[PDB]
Amino acid sequence: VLETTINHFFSRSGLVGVVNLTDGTTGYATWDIDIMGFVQLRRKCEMFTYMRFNAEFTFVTTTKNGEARPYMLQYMYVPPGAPKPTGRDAFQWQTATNPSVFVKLTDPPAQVSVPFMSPASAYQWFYDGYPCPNNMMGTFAVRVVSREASQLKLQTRVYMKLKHVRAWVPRPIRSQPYLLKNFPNYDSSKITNSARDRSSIKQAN
Amino acid sequence: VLETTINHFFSRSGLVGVVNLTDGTTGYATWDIDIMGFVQLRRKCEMFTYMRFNAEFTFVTTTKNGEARPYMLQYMYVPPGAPKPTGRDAFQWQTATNPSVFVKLTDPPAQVSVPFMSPASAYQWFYDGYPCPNNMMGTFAVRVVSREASQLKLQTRVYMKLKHVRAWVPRPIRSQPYLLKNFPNYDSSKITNSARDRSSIKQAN
Amino acid sequence: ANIVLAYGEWPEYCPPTRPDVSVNRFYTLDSKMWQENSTGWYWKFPDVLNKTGVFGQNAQFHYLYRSGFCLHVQCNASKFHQGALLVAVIPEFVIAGRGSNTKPNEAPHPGFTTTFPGTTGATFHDPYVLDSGVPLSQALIYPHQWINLRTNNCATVIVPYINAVPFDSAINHSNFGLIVIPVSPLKYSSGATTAIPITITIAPLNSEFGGLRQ
Amino acid sequence: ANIVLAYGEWPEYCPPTRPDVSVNRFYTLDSKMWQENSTGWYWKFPDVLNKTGVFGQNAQFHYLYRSGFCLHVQCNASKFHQGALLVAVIPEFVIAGRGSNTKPNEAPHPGFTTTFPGTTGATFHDPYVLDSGVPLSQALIYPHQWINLRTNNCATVIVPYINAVPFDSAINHSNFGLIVIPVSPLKYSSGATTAIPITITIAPLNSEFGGLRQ
Amino acid sequence: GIPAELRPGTNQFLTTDDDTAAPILPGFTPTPTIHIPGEVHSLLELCRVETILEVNNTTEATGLTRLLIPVSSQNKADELCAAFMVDPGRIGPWQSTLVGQICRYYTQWSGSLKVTFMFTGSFMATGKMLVAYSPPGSAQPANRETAMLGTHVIWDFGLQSSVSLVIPWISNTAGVVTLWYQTNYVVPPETPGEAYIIAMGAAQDNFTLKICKDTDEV
Amino acid sequence: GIPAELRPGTNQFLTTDDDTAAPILPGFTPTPTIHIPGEVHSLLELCRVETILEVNNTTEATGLTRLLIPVSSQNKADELCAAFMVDPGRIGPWQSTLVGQICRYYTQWSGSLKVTFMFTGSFMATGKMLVAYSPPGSAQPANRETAMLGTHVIWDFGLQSSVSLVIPWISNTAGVVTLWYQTNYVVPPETPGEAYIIAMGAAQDNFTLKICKDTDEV
Amino acid sequence: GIPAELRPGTNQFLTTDDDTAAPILPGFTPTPTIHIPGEVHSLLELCR
Repeated sequence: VLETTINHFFSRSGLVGVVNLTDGTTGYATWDIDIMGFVQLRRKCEMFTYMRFNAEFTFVTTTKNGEARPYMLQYMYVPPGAPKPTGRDAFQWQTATNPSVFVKLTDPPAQVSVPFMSPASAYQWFYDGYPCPNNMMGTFAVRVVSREASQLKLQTRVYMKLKHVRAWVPRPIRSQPYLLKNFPNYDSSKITNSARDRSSIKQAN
Repeated sequence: VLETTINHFFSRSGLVGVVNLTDGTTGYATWDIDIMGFVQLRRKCEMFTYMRFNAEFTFVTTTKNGEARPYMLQYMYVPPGAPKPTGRDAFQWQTATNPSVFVKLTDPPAQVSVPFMSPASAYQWFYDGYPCPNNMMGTFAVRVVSREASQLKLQTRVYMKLKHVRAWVPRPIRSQPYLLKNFPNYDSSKITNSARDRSSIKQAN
Repeated sequence: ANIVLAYGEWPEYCPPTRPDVSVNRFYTLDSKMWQENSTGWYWKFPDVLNKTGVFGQNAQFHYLYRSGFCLHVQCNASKFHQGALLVAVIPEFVIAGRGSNTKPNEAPHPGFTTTFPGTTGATFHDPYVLDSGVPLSQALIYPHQWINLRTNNCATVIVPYINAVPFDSAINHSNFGLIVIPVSPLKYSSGATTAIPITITIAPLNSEFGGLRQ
Repeated sequence: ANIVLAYGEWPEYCPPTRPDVSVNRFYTLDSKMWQENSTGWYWKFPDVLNKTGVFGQNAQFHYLYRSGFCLHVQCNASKFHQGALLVAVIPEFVIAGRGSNTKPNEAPHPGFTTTFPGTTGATFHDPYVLDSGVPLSQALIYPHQWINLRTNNCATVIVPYINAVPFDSAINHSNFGLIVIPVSPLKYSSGATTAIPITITIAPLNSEFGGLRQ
Repeated sequence: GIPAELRPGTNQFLTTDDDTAAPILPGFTPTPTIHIPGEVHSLLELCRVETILEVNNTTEATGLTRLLIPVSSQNKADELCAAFMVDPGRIGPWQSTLVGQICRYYTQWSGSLKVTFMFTGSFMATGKMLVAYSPPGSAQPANRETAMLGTHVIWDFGLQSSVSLVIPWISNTAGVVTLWYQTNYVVPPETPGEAYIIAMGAAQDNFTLKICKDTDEV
Repeated sequence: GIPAELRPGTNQFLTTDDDTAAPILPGFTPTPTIHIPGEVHSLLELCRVETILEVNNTTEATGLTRLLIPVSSQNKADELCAAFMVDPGRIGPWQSTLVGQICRYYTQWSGSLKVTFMFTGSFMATGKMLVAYSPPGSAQPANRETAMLGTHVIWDFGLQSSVSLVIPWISNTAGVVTLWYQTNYVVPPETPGEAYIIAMGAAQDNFTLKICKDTDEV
Repeated sequence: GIPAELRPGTNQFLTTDDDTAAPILPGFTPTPTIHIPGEVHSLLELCR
């Protein structure tokens, strides 16, 4: 009776986003935090109307082939409202109010915690009305700390875990396939039935 | 009087399985958890009819020659019922409900703990009847986390330790050699006697 | 009669003006004509009564709004008709767009007359997916009643204020939607009335207005 | 008489129907004819009485089963015969296959008439290894008695329900087996009876049935 | 400077580890919570709600008419009307309900169930039905008097309008619920001789779930 | 941020280490235990059970007849019948018993033993036997009156049917148990003049085991 | 010699971390404070 609580239903790590770095030829790599990314956690968070949770973010950065050389890396959390960095050596990296994490490739993966950062009392993704740009959750830039330009292409994996999650106003589970990222657009034609067909109604197929 | 308890009789680490990785050309390597693998712990667990225990799994991964280069490795525990991964970059690796461990080759060996995961009250290997696919215990996939394909062949050793072990309904110790893995098939011909021969019954050989 | 209280909570005040005289009256909408080939109807509530009398005047010229509702859905048919309706309230009922385009600047989106129907409601196009990609077979998770034409003819739903913020605009944000769906179609013998009415009355329980911006 | 209680526990109920009238009766199987060149016999118990009367009818048309047993093995010989029997119960007695093949799809496996003999039992092929690859010299670890034809002629074993699950199917899973083995062979002078009978009676103590699927 | 040693398991990232992390914003107090009605605490609150089964999932059926069991008056008696399985975690009628979609995230389930029928028909039309549960291990019954010996309810249309059949116990070879025309569908003139039955299904307080797994609808 | 230092023994994987590990499934409650009869707690409960010795382990013997000591009537008196060693952790008759198979997993054993004989023969046949223990350091006795001075029991067939000889103390040059025809195997007519003796052996409450080691039967 | 394990987050430099640092001058007592008028405690005193 403990594996059925909402906290246990949501609290578990798992891939939430793949970021590609090149360091040629843009140098840096941004990533907007959204939990609606994959179609596996989107189906679990569209089951509830309101949610409230803290997040644990884990950064696992590998190289192209796989070998890890000891280079410094800067991760930068951009809170909602702050401007995103525009270049590899812009002034948004040196801003003291953007919390940064300095970690090497040979070190264990990075791990940070992000609290509830919405001006309302809980997150919501189904917003029936017109302004939902209310829950931005931040941004996560990453670059290679170095004076000159390095010659490696990296590959970062952001694993998200949810903690202290509370849910309100449950709603049914979506059966139709997805078409967009921010809209529940289904297809009018080719509506998939929620139950596989059988031969007759008087059987046990 | 402490080295004779069942808990001390079973609780000790020891090789339980050798897994070969190639990363060419299948990329990954699976391994189904079974304690009946070697003929040294099989003879100790066929002494009892019912058993109940937790497991500690230790992953010692070396290279072909022996040198350890700092590459990331993903171990993945597939609970009973979940589908096994089919490829090196399949979607079973990104499943959040398959607990993964990310560890490097230069790091200390990996160590995890698996609880009692059977729907009955205790494990049993001697099942007299017809359905014993009841105690699957899981699976353990392993792959090399990397964007591109690496060029190394690894060699993993899974050392299992038993803990909190309880035994029920003891049974005699098997004297005949083994022929299969899941069946107690002996040989009708060439039945080995349980006592070495001597010259006469009236001697002390 | 059997009254369904939405989520087991009564609508209460904020722990703003309180009319209490002309806003606690039964606004009766026009009757909908349910027929054999009908699909269903839905209403968005904080914009269903934005053009009707005292509530509309006091909700258009204000800026903050908070109220619950008391819904009464009568469905008066004869003793020879048969069928069944499902009447349910849905918090944050987002109307989906029907199309087969994956480009964000080319995929279809519902218009203003579809998302906000007004005091005349709107009809479903695909009631099997609630026009939201979500099946109505499990739409019983919401506060709901059945109007079975052999048992009763009325339904009543007292719904509180369901929102993450204590105050919100009554024009640019519909709080929840009402949906009536004929799960079992209407049948009748020849000579009977070929279309039966559905009447809806609304009582704005515990209304609060703020920010008199005229 | 000396009664052996299996593992020091009495068969009790589940802390399901209880017949208590026609199922607590002594089912007597046919007598087995023990001779000089005999090897032994074994019986699988929840399928030895699946064709006999009230217990068989109430165990074939149900789905869940839980009961203990009271075994009585009489072995009546003269005062001039000599020999010894070992009578023992074995929980989860798996019949092994006799062969020299290591291929899983070519190695031999015992048939249905060997694993589940029925009410007529089955004879051992190699009693030195209990037809399981395990020696009978240490088969005294089970609840057992000796029937020595110079001391006594009867044995009695009260065995409880030994299983990891509180309920199980009485058709697709034999709970335990009974094994009678003539460790010391039968000898007699000329003119005596060349074959001596062995009689078995069974009492299903504390039976419980569930799931009347007819 | 206390002495310490590093044991195996060092520098590993376990996915299901319950370990604290360093907060990015310290001292940041979030927005205080307000009373939002309808908070859920476990998933067992979502399984205990009745939900329309899709028992008419055969072909040549449109979108909504898959949720209805048709009953007619030109339909002789002592004859079958419908039949469906009981196991929720399996493809069939229990795939459109909510307990079936919830019990797919978990690999084991146990406990009792509840199947509720509702007759959408005219007020002047009466008649009886035989609802019959047959436990696991038995096949679908072939006669009405064979089903009358199993678990059965004689549910008439005149007095009652909604019968309920409790499924005693199901584990994770499933049990079959059949529905038989028993007497007739008698009807007065000027009244349609064709009605429907809506079938719904939910769990009970005994229903428990365990050993999670990602679903496979996506 | 407490100061700390790493001592030798860091980052090593000791096999016999009693160290906790991170659980893969946290919060997962397993299936509750039920009362299964016959739980074992130590291996000393497995050594204290009588077990048939294979004293007839010579050649030209079939499978089962290796467990029996033959006694005949054409067998003169004041003469030897059988003899075997006492040490369980050694190749011989004590290899087919359970205490011998258990004491092979451990490298040291101590305490007393118990050897129980059982006469499988006719009821009308009587006669005596001399069971004789000779302690370690002494060879096998050559005469019956030499064995009668050691440890001895005069066990007859008429009154008793099963004698028991306790072995006082054995360490880990082993001690010899002999069995002598003393008077005869007298038998009336119409009764076979050939019977058997089943020899069994077990440990006592003094028996203790220590210093484990993998066996060598495999 | 207590057993210990290193979890993720090891050897990282978090900017907003509330962690103590080793003092360069230990035992150095600074100049004692005097009463300077006009001390501010929050920025809400500057907005009013």
